[PDB]
Amino acid sequence: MAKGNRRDLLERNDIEVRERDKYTVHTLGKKKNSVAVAFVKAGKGDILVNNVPLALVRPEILRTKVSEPIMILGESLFKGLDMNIKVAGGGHVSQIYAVRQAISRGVLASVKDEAARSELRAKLVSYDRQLVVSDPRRCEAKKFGGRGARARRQKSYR
Amino acid sequence: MHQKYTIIVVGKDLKLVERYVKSIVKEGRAFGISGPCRAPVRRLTITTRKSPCGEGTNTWHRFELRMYKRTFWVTCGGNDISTILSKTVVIPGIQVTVEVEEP
Amino acid sequence: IVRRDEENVYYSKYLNDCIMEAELHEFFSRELVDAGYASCSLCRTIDSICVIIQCAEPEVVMGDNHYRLHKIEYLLAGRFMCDPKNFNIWVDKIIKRGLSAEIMVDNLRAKLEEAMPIRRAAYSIIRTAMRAGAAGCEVIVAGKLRAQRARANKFKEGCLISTGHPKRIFLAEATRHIKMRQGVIGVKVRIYNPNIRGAVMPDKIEIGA
Amino acid sequence: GKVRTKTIKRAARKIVENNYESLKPKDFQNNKAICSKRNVAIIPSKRLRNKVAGYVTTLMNRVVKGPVHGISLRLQEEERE
RNA sequence: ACGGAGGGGUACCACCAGACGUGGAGUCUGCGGCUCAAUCUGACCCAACGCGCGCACCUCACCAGGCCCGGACGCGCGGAGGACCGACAGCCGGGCGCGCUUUCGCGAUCGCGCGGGCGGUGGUGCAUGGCCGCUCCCAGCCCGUGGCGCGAGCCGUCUGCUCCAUUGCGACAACGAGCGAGACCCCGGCCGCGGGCGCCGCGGGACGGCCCGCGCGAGCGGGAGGACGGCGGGGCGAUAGCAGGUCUGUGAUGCCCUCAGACGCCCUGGGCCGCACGCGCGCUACACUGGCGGGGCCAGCCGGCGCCCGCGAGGACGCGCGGAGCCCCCGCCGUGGCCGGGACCGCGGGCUGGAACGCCCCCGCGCACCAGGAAUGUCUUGUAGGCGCCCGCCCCCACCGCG
Repeated sequence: MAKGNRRDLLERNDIEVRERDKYTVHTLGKKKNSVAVAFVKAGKGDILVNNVPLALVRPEILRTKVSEPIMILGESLFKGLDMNIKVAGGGHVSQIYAVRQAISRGVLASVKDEAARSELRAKLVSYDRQLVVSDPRRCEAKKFGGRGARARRQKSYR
Repeated sequence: MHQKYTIIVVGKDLKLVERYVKSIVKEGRAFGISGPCRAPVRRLTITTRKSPCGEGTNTWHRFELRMYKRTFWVTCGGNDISTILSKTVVIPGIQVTVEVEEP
Repeated sequence: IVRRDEENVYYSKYLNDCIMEAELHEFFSRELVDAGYASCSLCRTIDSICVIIQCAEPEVVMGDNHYRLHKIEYLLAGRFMCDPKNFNIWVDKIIKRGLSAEIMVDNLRAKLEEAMPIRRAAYSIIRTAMRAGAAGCEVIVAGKLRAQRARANKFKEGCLISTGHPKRIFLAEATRHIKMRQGVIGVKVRIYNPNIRGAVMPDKIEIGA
Repeated sequence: GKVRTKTIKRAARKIVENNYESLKPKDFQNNKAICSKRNVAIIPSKRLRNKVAGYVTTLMNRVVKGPVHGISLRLQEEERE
C-alpha cells in the first residue's frame, strides 16, 4: 500500500516535528521495491520498526539475519545510540534485508574517524557484501510471445 | 485585488512544456509566482494486432500517449484580474499547449 | 490526497481537440489539393480558434475578396458547434517545396492522371528534389501498369536511410492512391535531408587540424 | 564491447595525428577532455566520445612503446640524419 | 539450386548436463465430421486450429415470415373539374388501416414510358493498392572509373588471422564511395543540481579504462576497484521475392451479378452453442512438502468510501475517500477414492436487461482420477516454476489475451 518514494516517507512526517530535529542522521536501504528510512540519534541501545521492537518481528526464523550486524560489530556501539526505522515495499524478506542494510549504513555513518569507518567496512564486507551495497537485479518485463519473460507458448508442428 | 488563482498546463511533448515554463516563470518573478509542481505522468496505452486479419505469427503494436502537466497556482494575491493577462501575453505562445486558469 | 476525477477533465479536454485536428487534415487533403495543401496546425484559444495552414500558394485557396476562405470558416462552425467568426484561419506558405514529399506526390498524381509516362514524371520529380537540395529521393509505382499481371518498379538516385530513430525526422514519406481504368495504381515517395533545421545525424564525426 | 567500427579508428587516428602534445598514453580523463574540446573535433553523443577516447589511448601507448604504421607522428627528425 | 561430397563456423524455435511439462482422467475453447430449416464463413507443416478483441435482440452474413422506396437528374404524356398519400369502427391476420366492407381527410412535395443513377458482410486475393506474415531469432546488397572475356559474366566484394556479426588487422588489377550492422530512441539500476500538492526536470557516470600474460596487430585468458564489466530488456529494421492472407474495415478499388414479389433498408421469432466420433492451445486434481478453522501480516501496473437491512449474493439512503494471495503462528484430521476432487443433478433467493436461454449465493447429491504408452514441447538470474492483482472487448459473464 506504500510505494517507497512518497515524500511522507523519506522525510518521516510521522514523527512529531519538535523531536524530529533531534534525529540528526538519515539513511537508506533497499532491495526490490522496498525502502528503509532510518532516523538515528543518541540513546541507550534501542531500536524500532514501524513502532515495533527488533526482537518481535515476523521472521522468527530470520531474526538472526536482522541482528547480524550487531553481533559482528559488537554491542557497545549500538548500546550507544537509538533508532526508529520505517519500511514500505514488496514482501517480507525484501523488507528484512532492506532493514539490515539501513542499520549497517546508519551505524557506520555515525563514527567520525574515517579510519575507524574503513576498518569497520573491511570487517563487515568480509562477512557479506550485501549488508553495505544494494542488490541491483530487479524484475524483468514479459513479452507477447507467451506468458513469461523468457518462456514461450508451446508450439505444435502438427 | 486578491483571488487565489491557478494555472494549468497540458501537453504531449516534453520540450515545449519545458520551454513555456521557463518563459512564464522568468516573466513572473516580480508578481510573486513560484515554480511548478510536476505532476504524475498520465500513460495512455493501446495494444493492437499488427495485422488487419488473423494470419501468421501473432504480433502486437504498443502505442502510447504521454501527457505532461505543470501547475502554477502561486499568483493569487500577487496578481489581480487584469494583471493576469500581462503574464499570459509576453510568453511565447505555442501552437499546442492549452493553458487554463481558475481561481 | 487529491481526486483523480477532476484532472481527467483537462486530459479528456486535450484528447478531444487532437481528434478534431485530424478530421480537418483529411478534409483539407480531400479538398485543397489545388492549393498544394501540406498540413494543418491548431492553437486552441479560450477566445476562439486560430488555424495555421501550410499551402504552397495560399492566394488560390485565399480566394478573391477572401470569399472562399470565409465560406470555409462558416462551414466548420456548423460541424464543431462553434460560433462562426471565432474560427479564424491563417494561411502560411512553403518555400522549399522540394524538401516536402506531399507536394511532389500530389504533382506526380496530377501528371499521371494526364496519361503522362511514369518514368519521365518520376525523374522530373527527382531532379526537382535534388535541385532544391537533397541527399536522396526514392519513388515507387505498383499496380497494373501495362498487362493484367501486376509488378512494381522503383526509381531512385542517392542514399536513403531506413532504420533507427533518425528515420523519424530526416526521412519524410508519403503515399497516395490513383483510381484509373485498369485499376488502383499505388505510388509512394520518400526524401532524405540530413541538414534540416541544423540537426546533425549521429555516427558523424568532424575533425579539425 | 569489443566492436570497433571504422569510424572510431579513423577518427581516433586523425585526432592523434593532429593533436599529440596535449595528451598522455594511458589516461582516459585527459584524453576525454581533449576530445570534448572544440578545436579538435565535435562529437554529438557521449558514448561515442568515450569509445573514441579509449581507442585514442590504446593507439597512443601502442605508439609510444614503438612506432606504429599509418601514424604521422612527425618522427623524421630522428631519422633524417 | 541441390549433394546419404570435403573444410571452416553458429543457435535451448539444436543437442550435452538437468529442470518443468504435454500426451492418461473431468472440464473451457477452437477445429473436421454427423444433424438440422438453417446449424453463415475465412485460414490446413514449421508460416491454420482462445485466431479474424465477450453471438439472448443489434452485431449477422444464414432459416421461416412480413412494412418502405429512401426510383437522384433530363425528354414525351397527364395532372388541381383533383398527381400522390392517411384514418374511426369490424374481421382476417403473431401484430400494423398489411389486406377486406363502407367514408372522411390532405393536396402537385408529382405519376407513367424512355435514358440514367444510388446502394449491396454478393463473386473473383490466381486482375489490384494498402497493410501484415515468411524466406529472415539471418549478414548481406549495390554504384563511378579502370582491367579480363566475342559473350552470358568476373575483379572490386579475401582458399590468411579475429568478430555474435561483409565486425576488424594485413595483402591483392584494383582504386574510391554508399545502404544494411553498429550508431540511435524508451525503460531500470548509482551520484549531483534545482524545484515541489503528487517525486519530476536537467546532467554526470563504464570506456575492453587499470595490472599481469600472450599475440606485429586486430584481439583473446585471468585479477582488481567499482551501483553496474565486457551485445541488461524492448522498439526501428537492407536488396530481391511468395500467384502466402485479407474485395466480410473503409466515400480503396477494376470486371461480372443484384437492382421494386430487391442480395437494397426496417421489424417478429430461431441459429451460429445443435453430438455415437478423431486433436490443438488451456484450467482443475490425483494429497501429509497436505486439507480445514481461528489469528498476524507485507506488493506493483495503479486505485472511491460511510451508515442501515439481509447468513450470503445483493438492496435503501449519503458523502469524497482508498490495497492480496502465497507465507508465519495455534489447533483438528491421521493413509481410508477419507474431511483428497468437485463434475453431474434437485428445491430455493437475487442481478442485468424491453425480454434469460446469461451470471451470482444457500442446502442437498457427491462421476472419473493412485503421476498417465507409443510420441513430443519450453528453458540459463530475480530466469523456470508456484501465488495472486489490474485493463481489452462487455447491458450480465474470463479457465482468454496484453501487462
